[PDB]
Amino acid sequence: DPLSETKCTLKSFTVEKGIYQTSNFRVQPTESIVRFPNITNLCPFDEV
Amino acid sequence: SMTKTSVDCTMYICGDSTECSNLLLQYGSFCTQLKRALTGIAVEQDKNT
Repeated sequence: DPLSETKCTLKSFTVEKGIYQTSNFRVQPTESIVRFPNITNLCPFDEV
Repeated sequence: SMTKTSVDCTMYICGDSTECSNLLLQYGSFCTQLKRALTGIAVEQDKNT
């Protein structure tokens, strides 16, 4: 729990009143998207 | 007072990279020193005002 993280980062079983920065919040990418030019100028294979 | 800044080592030195996490941990407690120093500066700015 966050209090135990505070205890570990302070290395003391009793933490005094205050605010202590324990860890770092981070959001990781949920998805991966790849995009390329839409226009596909079809080479004249069908024509030949 | 100045700008009340703070720095995250594990994101600054490398971003999405997680191998740098392990490579940095072996370096030691430099980043604990950095965070303590910057937090001291921030609290000092609050005290200055």
